[PDB]
Amino acid sequence: GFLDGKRILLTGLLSNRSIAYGIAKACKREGAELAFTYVGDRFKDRITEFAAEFGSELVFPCDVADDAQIDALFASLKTHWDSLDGLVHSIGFAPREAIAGDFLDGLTRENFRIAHDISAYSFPALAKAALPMLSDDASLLTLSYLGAERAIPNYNTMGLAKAALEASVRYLAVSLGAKGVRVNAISAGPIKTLAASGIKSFGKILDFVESNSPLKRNVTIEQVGNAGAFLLSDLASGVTAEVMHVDSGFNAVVGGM
Amino acid sequence: GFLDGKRILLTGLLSNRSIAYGIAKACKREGAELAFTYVGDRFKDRITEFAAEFGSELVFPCDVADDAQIDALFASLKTHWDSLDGLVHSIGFAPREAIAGDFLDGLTRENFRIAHDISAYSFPALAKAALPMLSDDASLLTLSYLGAERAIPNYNTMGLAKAALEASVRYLAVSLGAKGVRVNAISAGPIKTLAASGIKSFGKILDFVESNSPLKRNVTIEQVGNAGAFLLSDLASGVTAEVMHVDSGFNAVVGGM
Amino acid sequence: GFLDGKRILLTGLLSNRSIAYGIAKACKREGAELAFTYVGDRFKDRITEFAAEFGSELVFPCDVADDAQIDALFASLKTHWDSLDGLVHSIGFAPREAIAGDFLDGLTRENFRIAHDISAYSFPALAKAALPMLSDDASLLTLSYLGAERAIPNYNTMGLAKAALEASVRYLAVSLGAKGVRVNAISAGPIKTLAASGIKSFGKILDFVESNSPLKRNVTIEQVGNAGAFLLSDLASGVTAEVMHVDSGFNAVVGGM
Amino acid sequence: GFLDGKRILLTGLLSNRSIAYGIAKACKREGAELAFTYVGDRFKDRITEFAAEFGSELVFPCDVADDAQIDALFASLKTHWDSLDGLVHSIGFAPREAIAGDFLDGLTRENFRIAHDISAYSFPALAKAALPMLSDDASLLTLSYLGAERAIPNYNTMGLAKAALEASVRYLAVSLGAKGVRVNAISAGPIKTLAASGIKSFGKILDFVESNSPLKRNVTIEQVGNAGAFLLSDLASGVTAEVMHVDSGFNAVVGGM
Ligand SMILES: NC(=O)c1ccc[n+]([C@@H]2O[C@H](COP(=O)([O-])OP(=O)(O)OC[C@H]3O[C@@H](n4cnc5c(N)ncnc54)[C@H](O)[C@@H]3O)[C@@H](O)[C@H]2O)c1
Ligand SMILES: NC(=O)c1ccc[n+]([C@@H]2O[C@H](COP(=O)([O-])OP(=O)(O)OC[C@H]3O[C@@H](n4cnc5c(N)ncnc54)[C@H](O)[C@@H]3O)[C@@H](O)[C@H]2O)c1
Ligand SMILES: NC(=O)c1ccc[n+]([C@@H]2O[C@H](COP(=O)([O-])OP(=O)(O)OC[C@H]3O[C@@H](n4cnc5c(N)ncnc54)[C@H](O)[C@@H]3O)[C@@H](O)[C@H]2O)c1
Ligand SMILES: NC(=O)c1ccc[n+]([C@@H]2O[C@H](COP(=O)([O-])OP(=O)(O)OC[C@H]3O[C@@H](n4cnc5c(N)ncnc54)[C@H](O)[C@@H]3O)[C@@H](O)[C@H]2O)c1
Ligand SMILES: CCc1cc(O)c(Oc2ccccc2F)cc1F
Ligand SMILES: CCc1cc(O)c(Oc2ccccc2F)cc1F
Ligand SMILES: CCc1cc(O)c(Oc2ccccc2F)cc1F
Ligand SMILES: CCc1cc(O)c(Oc2ccccc2F)cc1F
Repeated sequence: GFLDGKRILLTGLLSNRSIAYGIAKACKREGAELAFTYVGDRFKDRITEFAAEFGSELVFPCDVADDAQIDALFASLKTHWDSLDGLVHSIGFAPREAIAGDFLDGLTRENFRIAHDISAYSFPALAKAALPMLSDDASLLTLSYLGAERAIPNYNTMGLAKAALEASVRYLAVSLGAKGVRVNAISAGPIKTLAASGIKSFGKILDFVESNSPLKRNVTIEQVGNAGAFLLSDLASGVTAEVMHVDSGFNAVVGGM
Repeated sequence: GFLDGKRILLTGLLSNRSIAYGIAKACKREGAELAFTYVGDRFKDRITEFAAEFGSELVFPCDVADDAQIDALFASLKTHWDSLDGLVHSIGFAPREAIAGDFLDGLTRENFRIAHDISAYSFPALAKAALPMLSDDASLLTLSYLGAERAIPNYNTMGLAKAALEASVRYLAVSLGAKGVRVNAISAGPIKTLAASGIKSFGKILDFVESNSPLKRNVTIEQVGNAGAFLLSDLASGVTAEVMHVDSGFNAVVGGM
Repeated sequence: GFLDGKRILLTGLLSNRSIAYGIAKACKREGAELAFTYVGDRFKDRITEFAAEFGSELVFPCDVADDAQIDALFASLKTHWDSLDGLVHSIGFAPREAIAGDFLDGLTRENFRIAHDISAYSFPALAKAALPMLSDDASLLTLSYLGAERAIPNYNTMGLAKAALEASVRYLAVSLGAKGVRVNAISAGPIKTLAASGIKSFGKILDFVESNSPLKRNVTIEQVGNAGAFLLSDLASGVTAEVMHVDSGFNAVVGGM
Repeated sequence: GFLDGKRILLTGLLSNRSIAYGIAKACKREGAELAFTYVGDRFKDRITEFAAEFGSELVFPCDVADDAQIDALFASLKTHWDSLDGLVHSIGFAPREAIAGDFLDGLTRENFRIAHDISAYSFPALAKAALPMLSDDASLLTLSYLGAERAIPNYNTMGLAKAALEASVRYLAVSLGAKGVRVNAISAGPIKTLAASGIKSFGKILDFVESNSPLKRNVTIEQVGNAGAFLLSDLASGVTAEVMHVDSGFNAVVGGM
């Protein structure tokens, strides 16, 4: 495949519905070697089995809230991999009151801090910690949502963070770019995942996108996965600092009328 | 003038070079009543001199890092003003290492937290605390920079925060729009202010903009001030969720070639 | 007012619902001297009556399809006005089939050509023709629609033209900028005007914007007029190459959910 | 490869430097069957030599200025291929004066017409003529330049056309999307090609992008080609109405400082 011999580290794999699972599925198909992260202990078993499904024994704990676990992630990884060809940042979090109802009702300094700490900052943080072992033509990838560009109901505080996230894509790309490293994001359309359940009217978003997107259909983790594998590969060696929409074209229209 | 009888609260006035001072001059010229904030105690005297310069006795302390000072700002203001017609958010801060040199060099979890806390969160925080006394056609205004939209050298962590800020503009507009309140931003060009001294090689950006911007000239706080007065006034009652470029058109070109 | 002594030529005044009529009124209110254009002979009486309402006798024919009338427009104006301080391009046209139903169904080489000829080329065409008598800090203004940025139902071929138009703003601004001239556009929200009747299901868009826009209301030509007057004035001297949304914030959200 | 059994029609292949050659080059590698177009007779021999290099005998004349040749193109193709899985629009033209020096100096109603006729209209025009034989999951691709988004020196009238083109991408995606067809564009960075020679100071742009783009390097037709092959394949079935930047990240920075 077009990722032969590339070693890629995936975060955010939580279930077989997770976006990170779809990307994983595609990277494996195209010849990648995979390593995974998890947060919390009880999940050690499930992720090790996910890793086993993809022919990997390489699983590491990493709660991006802790500086210690981040540094420790790549110290451990260096003992297995001399270098890293790809990193996928598929992580997001917000206190549910901060992603439900009115934007201001759930706005607190503490909810703001956490959403940005976990959903935005953690990406260049992981980039910084991996830099000592990144290959010369490595590729970093994160996941964003249209909610950064425009105000979407219920997304609220999470839209602020993703705007910061998409900005870090551009700044990371400049910083790591001279070395030949690429940094991009996929702005995925709505997909039913564990995190999605935290969004109050998620079901309303799904039907609307299915109805109004140019392709008249929602996206799948297979579609996001192929797009991700592409950006992680040398096929996209001319592409960096990009926010690519894989949302059946929804971002480019005004639907509902 | 076109702000007659409008009561506007101004933050971020620190010197006669500050952007908030330019807006203040224009608002007063157009007939507004002004109130000002300061941070720290030692600054209590200077802002009063500036406040008197605009025919005002209304000064209140507000370090937007402290939840308490924010709430007290509008409780104290409420004893003087029945309602609030305009709010100007002219606040910015980042640890200087986070706005100097390489993006990752100055990237630390704590630098990220602070820049976003002060430069982004503080805007909707002030909006939420002010909400009880905002008029039907009140107008909130914040200041941004092109560094949120594209990667500009040295702007670094502040670019991430400014991206969140511009996103908060949109979500604020949706939340407060139903009540009739408008929320906008000016993406201002480079102005040599106290804050400007914190961005290393600020001088090259000024030279570059003066040379390559369509109008072949940098902008002034007089110009940004007039632009602010427009947005705070009933002249712009059809304008909300907007990021207005006041940078002699620089954002719209690829200069240097 | 803030247009004292400014001489402004307004095109596209056809009725008291026209956007150009709202702009004229705001410009007159703020102290400008006005001149108007019309297309065809029959309309000569109609515009002359409109010009009198604004204390003007300066009316000139100009069908922008004809190169001759454009050059002749500013030859005639020159005999009355030594210089021109503002020019408003409120012109648009396309065969109705090209702005009805499906995009491809109404696509013909000729429909494409005309839409772009009248709605796009005529703006920089008039700019070029006016330059010999434009003042040092003159201001050019055109009207666009969100249909340039994103695909809107039934707008179709007109969306292509508006994208060219918004591009012409940027290239014009660089071209005319060294002289000190500013060039901007207003992206107006839906307004019930004569041109509006050519957009099938215009009413559906009106209802949708009123329901989903942040301010929960459609805009008026008075709001667009004040915004236009601002951009034409020296209050906006730091503003060029800008496409400013005056649409109650509709552009910044994903409505319907 | 990942384009096995897909039949793709390529336009705009003129030399071994052409962008269309890089795409052809990638599509064949990935298992596609190719057919090509040429314009003028004199080039008939040359393109057949190219088509043979990619194992094809299918070559057809098509000057996209003539409605007749467009219709005839897909009539002839229909005799060899029952269906079409891919269409590549790699076509552009403008009078040399309209892409040289000042924007207004080279502006004529006629130069404008030609640039928009060939570089913009010709794309959805070909899409429409192909529609009767497009596969259900076929994929259309065009080439654009950053000059549509921002004002670039010397690009001038061509930037307007490319802006209309990028809009036609969005409206096409909606029109053809219900059928399952995808429409995208690649906004390519500078490539030294035959068309490139029409832009004064092409080299000045090359030097600047290599110096300021995040990857500190210009792009190649191989890189644009792989990106093109991706979008034409079912790997990007979740991607439509997209303008993908393949320019080493240049669009995302403010360079020169
Ligand atoms: N599913 C969608 O509709 C959708 C759409 C657009 C973007 N996204 C983005 O995709 C990414 C993945 O979300 P998903 O929908 O695939 O869901 P998911 O809920 O299965 O995954 C979210 C992941 O975040 C991880 N995470 C949360 N807090 C963490 C922390 N402190 N440290 C480490 N990991 C932490 C969890 O372990 C989990 O695997 C997120 O960034 C989300 O914003 C999702
Ligand atoms: N100067 C420029 O070129 C420029 C360009 C674009 C945007 N901006 C933005 O304009 C705004 C004002 O900057 P300026 O250039 O006028 O500068 P200035 O340095 O004179 O003012 C900055 C203000 O921030 C305030 N501030 C900092 N930390 C604070 C805190 N914790 N709590 C409360 N207030 C705090 C200071 O009191 C000061 O009044 C900022 O938001 C800045 O991002 C500036
Ligand atoms: N009404 C809206 O909802 C709306 C929204 C966004 C933008 N606009 C823009 O507003 C402008 C028109 O304002 P309006 O829509 O209120 O309409 P209007 O119908 O009153 O004006 C359209 C004008 O175009 C002029 N015109 C048409 N063909 C012409 C030609 N060949 N030569 C010269 N003039 C010609 C007509 O004389 C008329 O005055 C257009 O540029 C249109 O794109 C309108
Ligand atoms: N070269 C670059 O740096 C660059 C960058 C961005 C976008 N582009 C776009 O890429 C496309 C191809 O350009 P290129 O640089 O690969 O160059 P190229 O000059 O080799 O190809 C241009 C093609 O246009 C075709 N063409 C022109 N007029 C035509 C007509 N009337 N009918 C049919 N075909 C016609 C020619 O056959 C030729 O193959 C163009 O659309 C151009 O806008 C080029
Ligand atoms: C609306 C589509 C969408 C976007 C997400 O970022 C998303 O992921 C999160 C949402 C809120 C908080 C944390 C997330 F990871 C889930 C989702 F369904
Ligand atoms: C355009 C250059 C520029 C941008 C700013 O946002 C700016 O304002 C700040 C930047 C960093 C930290 C605090 C600021 F107020 C100052 C300045 F000179
Ligand atoms: C949908 C909102 C809208 C936008 C226009 O550009 C508009 O103006 C025109 C539309 C089609 C043809 C000519 C026009 F001036 C009218 C209108 F109602
Ligand atoms: C500056 C990058 C660039 C863009 C083009 O569209 C391009 O192709 C053309 C340029 C002008 C006129 C017709 C073209 F096809 C060549 C080129 F070098």
